[PDB]
Amino acid sequence: SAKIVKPNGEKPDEFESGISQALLELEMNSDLKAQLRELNITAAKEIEVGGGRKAIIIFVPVPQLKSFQKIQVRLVRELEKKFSGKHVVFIAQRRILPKPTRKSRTKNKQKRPRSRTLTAVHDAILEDLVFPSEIVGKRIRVKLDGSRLIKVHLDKAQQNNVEHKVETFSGVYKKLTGKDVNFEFPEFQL
Amino acid sequence: MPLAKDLLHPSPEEEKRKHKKKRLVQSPNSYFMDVKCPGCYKITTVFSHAQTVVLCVGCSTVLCQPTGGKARLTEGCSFRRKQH
Amino acid sequence: MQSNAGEFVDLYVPRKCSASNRIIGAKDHASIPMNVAEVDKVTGRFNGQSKTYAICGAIRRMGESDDSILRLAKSHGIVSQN
Amino acid sequence: SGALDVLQMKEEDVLKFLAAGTHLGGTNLDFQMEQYIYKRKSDGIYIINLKRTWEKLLLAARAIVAIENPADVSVISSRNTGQRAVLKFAAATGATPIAGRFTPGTFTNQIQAAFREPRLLVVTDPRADHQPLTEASYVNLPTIALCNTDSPLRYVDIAIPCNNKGAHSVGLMWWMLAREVLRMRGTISREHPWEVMPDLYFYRDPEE
Amino acid sequence: VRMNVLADALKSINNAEKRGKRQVLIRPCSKVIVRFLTVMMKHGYIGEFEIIDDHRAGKIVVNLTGRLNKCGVISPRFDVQLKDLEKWQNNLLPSRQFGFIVLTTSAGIMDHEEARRKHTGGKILGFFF
Amino acid sequence: GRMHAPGKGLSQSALPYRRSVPTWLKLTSDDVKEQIYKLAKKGLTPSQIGVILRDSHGVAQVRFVTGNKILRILKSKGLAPDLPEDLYHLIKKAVAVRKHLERNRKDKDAKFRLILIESRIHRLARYYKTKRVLPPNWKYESSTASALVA
RNA sequence: GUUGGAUCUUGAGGGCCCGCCCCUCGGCGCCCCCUCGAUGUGUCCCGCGGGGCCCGAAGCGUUUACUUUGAAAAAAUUAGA
Repeated sequence: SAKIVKPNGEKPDEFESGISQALLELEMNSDLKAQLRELNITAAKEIEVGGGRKAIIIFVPVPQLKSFQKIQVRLVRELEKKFSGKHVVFIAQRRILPKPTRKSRTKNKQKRPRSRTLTAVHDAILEDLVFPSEIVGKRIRVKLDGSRLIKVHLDKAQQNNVEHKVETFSGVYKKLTGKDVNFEFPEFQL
Repeated sequence: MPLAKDLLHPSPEEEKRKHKKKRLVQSPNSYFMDVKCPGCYKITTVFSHAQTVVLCVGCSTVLCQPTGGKARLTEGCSFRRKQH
Repeated sequence: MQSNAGEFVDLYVPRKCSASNRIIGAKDHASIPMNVAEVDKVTGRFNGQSKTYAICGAIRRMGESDDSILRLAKSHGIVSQN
Repeated sequence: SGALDVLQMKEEDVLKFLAAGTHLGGTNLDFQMEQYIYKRKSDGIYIINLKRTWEKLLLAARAIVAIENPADVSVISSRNTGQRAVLKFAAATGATPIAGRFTPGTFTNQIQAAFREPRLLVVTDPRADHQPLTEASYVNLPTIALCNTDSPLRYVDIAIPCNNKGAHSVGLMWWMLAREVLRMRGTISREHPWEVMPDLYFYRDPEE
Repeated sequence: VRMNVLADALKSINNAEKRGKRQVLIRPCSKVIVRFLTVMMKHGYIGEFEIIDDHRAGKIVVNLTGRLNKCGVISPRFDVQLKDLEKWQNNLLPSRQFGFIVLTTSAGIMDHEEARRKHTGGKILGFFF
Repeated sequence: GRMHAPGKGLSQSALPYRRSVPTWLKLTSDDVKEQIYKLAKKGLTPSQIGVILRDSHGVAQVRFVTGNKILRILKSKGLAPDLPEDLYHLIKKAVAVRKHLERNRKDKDAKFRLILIESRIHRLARYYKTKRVLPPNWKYESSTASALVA
């Protein structure tokens, strides 16, 4: 029952009203029944991207995500059809552990590994962008201006589902961190 | 070389000829293969540099001949990593 | 090498190179320009001004100058089959 | 470039590269000539890239072209296979031919039997013409050298890969480099190839 | 092992500029290595650099320019209370007209110029000119 | 840097950059650990378990399958080798020289290597005494060498 | 002895500058109290007054080295008006 999709204390409506009404239909959808009946997303976010489309960011604390990640190619494309071209993405959201510093208060820390740091969660977003292509390697191109354009070396197979979403996935992570991302299929297994 | 080159993306032969821990991107090329030998009635996943026997129950005692390098095969088979 | 804004201290400006980003100095031997004629653009009968490229002896004594002007005459043009 | 079409190798050239055997090279590992190698034969004999031959055949000619004199272009052939060729190069281009020994000191040596004032040197083999290449390096002289896959490359400016040793690969390039300059500056103008065959060229082969 | 991850990298790039080489494979890639690379990138001694992400320790390929003459390390490091900084500009920099000394200071890794502008030192890293 | 060993070569493998290995058949935690717990019942070292996890199964390692490694799984199980398995083979190396030294009072090679092997033990085992892996009150001994191997 | 691998997050003002991002004080609040504007042993604009508690803030949260701030740092000396 998509009833935590729209409520997270969140002011969305229409798209979270849509995604919940989508997910209820996705619950009522065959092959998509009984994996979304219990797994209802915690929050949704609709931003625009460099591909001119809107990007449904779907928030998952990842007990949810592993079935959302599991399909993600019909499930997005159905909602891309259901919401008229919108490149939906299923973005992980943890309770990201705070800065290791002093004041700018550091209320309680119990253990912060690199399994729970913020740069861990940024890279978890990058994986949840690309479900067909797996990040083989990464090359951050630190420009002479000081700018940095990461070259995400993806799987060179299953690459084409990413290619119409690259313009989205560059547009999404731009709005997330104030920083672009670039995706490559460079020479792996070739 | 004329000692002035920069290869941000070099040819994939000069890293691929190196040792697996001597690469520009140190990721091995040792891999899994799926054995089509008729000694078993099944297709069994075997690592390349397996170092050991890998057998089955559809076979009794041969699926592969072991090898500390890339593993010895019997009657010819297929092979797929897949995606390393 | 200059001083304060409009005032020039040095006796001259020594030449440079584009292959090692390194200067060509005072009396340096095998430290030469390379004047390659602008030949024109199927109409033919080469057009005057040679493309210049300064080469030092250091890239010459290290044997670099063959690919260096190949990084200067192919890369900048103009050359047929490139 | 000039007339770009015949400056992108014609089959008349392509056959002559095969006829003079220029595409072949030695068996030795390079680090400056391996770019100019197309492929290698079984257990190693290097097929050079005739693209790298022609594109250096153009530009090294273009270094000679727009020098208003071939007199300050001293072309060098200690190999007897190119001594007819530099005779027929100086017949065609008008450059200064150097046959045989350099006689160490024509570029140094105030008190000497000779003194030359070139601007660019053209060399059959920089190992066979290292004594030019020494006094090229002494008095700031750039030097074109025909280099095979075993040639030296120190102090060597723009290098045309050829087999350029023994065979008519020598006299073809002097046929071709005198072609390229008369292609640029001459009566074989507007980037037209020659009507003169490399039989006015290739070396004497003592006759009957 | 690599006791100094900078001095093993500075011997690389100095020998690279000795060869005129425009690429290096440096490792084990501390962030302290990276912050020195970013500053000298701003000063135009070098060009840009591109890190290749490895899970061993990561490696960087650096495109450099031939504008540098000497980059050295203070091995082992020392503390600078902004009063020794001029003597390193005396004994170790060729003039007081050019030459930059980089320091880790508690307002971040910076040059000697922002170190004098903020007046808060730290530990000395090295130099480049 | 190898003062523990005279080698200069390689004994260690390369590992790929991806944590999703092999991403064509990722046999689950239950696939690997029930194999592991049977192999922990069979009592192999993780060096031996991870080989037979690699080549026989469709997966390579459990650090790609799970977050834990085998000894980490064995620690989280609690059924784990009570000394480090690499250190166990280190102690195994010394007993084999010592018994051979107990055989040959003339093998001067066995007299020199048993120093360095135990010196490689005494620099390794000391570290595990510190971080509550070995008990620090315990100390390596030629008496305790054959005791741990047997 | 002496040295040692990687690795955890912070936009506006004006042509840099600011705080931010992924309780003991002050103090937005709360009630108590002399109550302040509805009300003049006392409310409901709120502790601003003391607070009390809990916030942005802060004992915060693992700390130092380090650096920086000052104090302190005989006179003479010495630098030097």
